Amino acid sequence: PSVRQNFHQDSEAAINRQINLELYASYVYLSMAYYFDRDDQALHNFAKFFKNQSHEEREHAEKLMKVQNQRGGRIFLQDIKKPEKDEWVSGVEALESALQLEKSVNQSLLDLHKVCSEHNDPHMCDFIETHYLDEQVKSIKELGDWVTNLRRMGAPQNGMAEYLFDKHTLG
Amino acid sequence: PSVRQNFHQDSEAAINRQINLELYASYVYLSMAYYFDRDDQALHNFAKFFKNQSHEEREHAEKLMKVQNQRGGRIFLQDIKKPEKDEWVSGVEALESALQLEKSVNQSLLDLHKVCSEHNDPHMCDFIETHYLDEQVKSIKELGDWVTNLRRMGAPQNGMAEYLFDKHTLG
Amino acid sequence: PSVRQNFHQDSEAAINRQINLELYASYVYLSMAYYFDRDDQALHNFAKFFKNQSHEEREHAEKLMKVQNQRGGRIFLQDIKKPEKDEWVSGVEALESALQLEKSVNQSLLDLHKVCSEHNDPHMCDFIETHYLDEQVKSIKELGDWVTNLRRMGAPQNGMAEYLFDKHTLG
Amino acid sequence: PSVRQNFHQDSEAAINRQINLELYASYVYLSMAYYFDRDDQALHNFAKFFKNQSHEEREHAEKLMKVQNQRGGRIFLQDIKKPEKDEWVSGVEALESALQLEKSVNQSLLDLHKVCSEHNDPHMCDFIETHYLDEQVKSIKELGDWVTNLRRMGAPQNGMAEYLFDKHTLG
Amino acid sequence: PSVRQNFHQDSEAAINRQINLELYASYVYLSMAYYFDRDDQALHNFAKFFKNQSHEEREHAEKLMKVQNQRGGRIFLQDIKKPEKDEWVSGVEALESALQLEKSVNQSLLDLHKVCSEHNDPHMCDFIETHYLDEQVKSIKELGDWVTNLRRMGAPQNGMAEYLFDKHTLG
Amino acid sequence: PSVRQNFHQDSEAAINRQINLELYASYVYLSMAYYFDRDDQALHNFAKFFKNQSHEEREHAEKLMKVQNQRGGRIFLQDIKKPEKDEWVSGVEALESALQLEKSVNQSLLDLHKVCSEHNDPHMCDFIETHYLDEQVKSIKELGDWVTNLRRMGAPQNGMAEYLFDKHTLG
Ligand SMILES: [Fe+3]
Ligand SMILES: [Fe+3]
Ligand SMILES: [Fe+3]
Ligand SMILES: [Fe+3]
Ligand SMILES: [Fe+3]
Ligand SMILES: [Fe+3]
Repeated sequence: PSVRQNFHQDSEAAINRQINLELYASYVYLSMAYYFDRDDQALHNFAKFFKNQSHEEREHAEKLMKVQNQRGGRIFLQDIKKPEKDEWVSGVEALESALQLEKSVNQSLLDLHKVCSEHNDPHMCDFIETHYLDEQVKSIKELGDWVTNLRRMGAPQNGMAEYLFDKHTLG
Repeated sequence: PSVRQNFHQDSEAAINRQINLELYASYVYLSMAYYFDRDDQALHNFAKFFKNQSHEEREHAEKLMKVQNQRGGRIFLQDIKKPEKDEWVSGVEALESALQLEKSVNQSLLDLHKVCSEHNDPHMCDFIETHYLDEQVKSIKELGDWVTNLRRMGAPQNGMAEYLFDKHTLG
Repeated sequence: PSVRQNFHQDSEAAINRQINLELYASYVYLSMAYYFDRDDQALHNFAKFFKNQSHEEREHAEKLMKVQNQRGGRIFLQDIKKPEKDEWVSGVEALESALQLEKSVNQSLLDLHKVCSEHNDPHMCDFIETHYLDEQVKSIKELGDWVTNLRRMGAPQNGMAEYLFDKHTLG
Repeated sequence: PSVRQNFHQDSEAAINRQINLELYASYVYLSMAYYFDRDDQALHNFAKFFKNQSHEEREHAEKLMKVQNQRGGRIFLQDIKKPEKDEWVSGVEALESALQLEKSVNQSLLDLHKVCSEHNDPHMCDFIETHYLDEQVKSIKELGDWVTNLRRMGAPQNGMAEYLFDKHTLG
Repeated sequence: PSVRQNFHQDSEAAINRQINLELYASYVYLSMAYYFDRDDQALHNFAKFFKNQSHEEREHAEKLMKVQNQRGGRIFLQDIKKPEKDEWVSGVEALESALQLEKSVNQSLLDLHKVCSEHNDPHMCDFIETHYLDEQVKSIKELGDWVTNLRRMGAPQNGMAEYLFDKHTLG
Repeated sequence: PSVRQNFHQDSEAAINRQINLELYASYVYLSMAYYFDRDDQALHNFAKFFKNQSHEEREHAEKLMKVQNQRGGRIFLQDIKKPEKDEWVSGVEALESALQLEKSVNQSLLDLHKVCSEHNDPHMCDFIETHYLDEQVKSIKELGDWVTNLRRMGAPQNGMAEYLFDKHTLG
């Protein structure tokens, strides 16, 4: 591509991996959203939070697709794997699962940053710094905050805990 | 589920298939969108059309996920398969590929309607009629309209055809 | 200077080189702008694009002049060399020339980043990342997009191509 | 902490040092503010500038306290040492003292950046770049500008110099 | 100072002690604020209350610095001692600690009033009465109210107590 | 060119010389602007005046480029020579240097008018009269006014002179 400059095939390949992972995260969140939409779960603010997380992960993916094209890389999409579970058990356990997902995505972003840093690609390094790393830190901190509150309230055994958390923190 | 009533396992299973197909269509459209975002394609109104189609297919999927829960069915997600191509060749050829996709989705919707009709599920039949069948017919007609105009202008060999179509019809 | 801190003479010297290069780019763009203002060219939206690029390159230069003073460096201006051509031949060929200019400026910015990175000057590295690197990537991608469209339309031999591109993309 | 990821104890410890230093700077500025509030000094725009600097340094500290918690570090506060002087002698001499303070804070920030850079913590590196390094450069440049103007006017011996500077530059 | 009138060195010295104590209180509150900002505490309305208390104590200090200068006294700042704890254990226990702090500050204010009263300084006596004594009484009463409610709800053992108190009373 | 009429090659050549001179003046003013932006000069209203003069000289150049094309002449750009100095010593001395520059530009404009007048080109004569000659006279008078005020105040030896002039006349 006549636009390609200082853009290594390792960086290009790692961006394609990150694209698939962000789409994967979007899919996990979509699953969690409609799990709490079930009539036997019915925590609709949990559902709404997870649904919005799904749309945001989808935007995360598209911005990587955009920068791949901007730099002259070539997008190669892969299957979006179905999530590990069909049922997420409880509100606090879904959030704990989400925390592990965000930490895995974060580690993959840090690995992506290392690849671009090794190939002296400061455009990509700051693109990741600007658009992903602090977003990830904030998302992880928030999930940690929420898991702490839920567990301290006795969730999931305390049947009032996730109901009230859904009303107060998630509204 | 205590909400489940007049809802057959065949209908439930066919809804889960339709959910995956709508997500698949969303993924095909996402691929087409960023294909025309490439610096060696650069038909950004084609890209914008396909990007919006992707978001709409995603909404189509979520509404089926919603009605599955409303009726007491249980959502089972599957892998979202990557599209058949990585490159869609040209604007007119992508639209012709999109036309075949919409017709496949339409046939799967008609097959879904037949299943629900066989099990005398009028709620599901009218849900499909109201929210999907006319949308599908309109989408197919529109793609047919556009392919006709592009081919009559000589696309893709006429290099001016997709450029002007992108400016006039897709703006 | 009592403000100077962690600011190496290599970085200072490379900033002065970048200042002259940005001014040079401004001058090339000014030349291209009034070339298409000629009565025997008369692509006034090409002219207007290039004129605005010239003013923007001038701002790029002034921001480097500002950061040189902020860090306690000392500005040393050099001749602004006249462009390589007096005539840019055609709209598509001027844009292809502009693409090569932006890539040269981009490489000089990346070289500047490497100098500041070697001397562990994170203020300058992020100043370049924040204000120049993504701007450069976007400018290169845009020029690539436009050259692709023009050449696919047959420019410059197709006399309708640059006229219509001037009306649709450059208006 | 379940949020902690890629966060080294050296970085954590250096953040705690920076927190105390920013609070220290806030305290120095508070001292300078009410020094010029004295009836035998009575340069109230100097006082107002220094008072606002004190509040800003306090915000600088709190943002480091925030990022320490975001990353799962643990805040350890230390005594805020009283400033080196009780009396700052004159407007120009206080600003010269402030310049040395900002340069010391700047060097501690650069040392903090080096620690995080050594441990490949790009989140912290860009957090420092985004929120502190350019702020520091601008603050140092401004103090340098002002000291130059005051000394050229003959401050503090010229009794009119700090009075007029207080009215024109500090209003 | 030519402004000094009816202003005893004992009063001056006691004002300097009160200044340091108000700054100390500000520092204790800052510590409490970011303690509940921890991911393993995450009572953000507790954090926000304590953060605002910290800013208010800082204003309390500055108003004493102002009246010291107004009367011709001379400000002598001392170290701001770090708080007694790094961790405040729980919401109710932090508020109980805050109650003891406010009572200590209140007793120091009453001792300050006695000094000024002994030296027949009615300006200072009414300055303390107007700006500090009723503020202190209201702050103590409020903390007492809140501790009563928390303990009656079973805090900290009842994991729901501080969560709901944070939502209802502290929002 | 089919638009060329009553337009002599001497006039055309002299316009190209004037274009380069106006760009040269723009460059001198840019140098002066960031000279007073130095931390050891820091007369920011001098800097702002000179910066605006630079942009205006650039407009002067572009209007000559425009009229060259309007008349069917052909623009030939030359190197923009760096200014004679890197440092302009003081505010009053920079303005005295600017005065000599404006007088040189004025003489070149008068010489240009004589060329066009000799070739009986009344369009060009009135274009110069309308757009340049009175602007030049006003700019020279203003610089003369300012140098008179600065020198009468004792600039540059009187350190208060340029500071106050920067605040009163240049704000
Ligand atoms: Fe993400
Ligand atoms: Fe669909
Ligand atoms: Fe540039
Ligand atoms: Fe600071
Ligand atoms: Fe207080
Ligand atoms: Fe001029």
